[PDB]
Amino acid sequence: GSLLKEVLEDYLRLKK
Amino acid sequence: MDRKVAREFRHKVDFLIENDAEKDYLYDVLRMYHQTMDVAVLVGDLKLVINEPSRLPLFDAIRPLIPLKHQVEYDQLTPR
Repeated sequence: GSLLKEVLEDYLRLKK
Repeated sequence: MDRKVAREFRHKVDFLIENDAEKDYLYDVLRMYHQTMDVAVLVGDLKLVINEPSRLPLFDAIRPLIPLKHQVEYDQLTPR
């Protein structure tokens, strides 16, 4: 399920 | 199914990386692995931003993400 990609999106969202 | 593990390690990073730069470097490292798909580039840059006991947790943290195959090659490249 692409774990790496999940963490990248998590950060980008945690940014805002 | 394993998303909490990512946010969990990622959360730990923020705790062990109050600065934004360290996070900027890490972001570039993650983007590299995704684009290059090479765990060799990750190991090199990883140490750069994970060459400290406090930053060590990131090396083991991000690992879980890496697929089984890349995990074997990743673990081999890493000091373990």
